[PDB]
Amino acid sequence: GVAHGLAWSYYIGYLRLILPELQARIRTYNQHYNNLLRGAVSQRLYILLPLDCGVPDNLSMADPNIRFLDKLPQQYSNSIYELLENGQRAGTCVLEYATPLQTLFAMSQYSQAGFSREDRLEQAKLFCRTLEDILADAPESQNNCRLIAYQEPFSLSQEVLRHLRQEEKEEVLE
Ligand SMILES: [Ca+2]
Repeated sequence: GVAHGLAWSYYIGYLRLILPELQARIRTYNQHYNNLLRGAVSQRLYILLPLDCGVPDNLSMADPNIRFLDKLPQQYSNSIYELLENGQRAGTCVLEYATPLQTLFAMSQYSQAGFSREDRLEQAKLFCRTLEDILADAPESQNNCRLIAYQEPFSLSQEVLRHLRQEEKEEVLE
């Protein structure tokens, strides 16, 4: 399955490289988002993994409750989103799509690949599990990346908020 190489390439070529400085980049931004308004950005990188492999070309968040707030400054392109409930801010995080799913989607439309929609879903799930396994075995790169994988029959904003609130619960325990 292609998912093994996709997961390793994404980790080795992207996640391994941004994650070390991410906590410092967010902590530095929180030295301003605190005094300006009163929120705080979560410290983990949240990666959206829609198992139907639907990734918007412009990489934006369609959900009106996932609202672009700011670009995160350098220490490349990482966006901070506000998660809304009833039009009010309920959380703030760095959020982006797992771009290797775009490759899986394109393979499923490339008939010479012999790669069906059923094959695509299996590889998307295997990509999630492989990347989760890599991240769990990783050093500092590990502890600050969370995969949000989902299948649709659903509120994406509520699913991200579930993860953010669980991150806070774990924070206040030791
Ligand atoms: Ca505590």
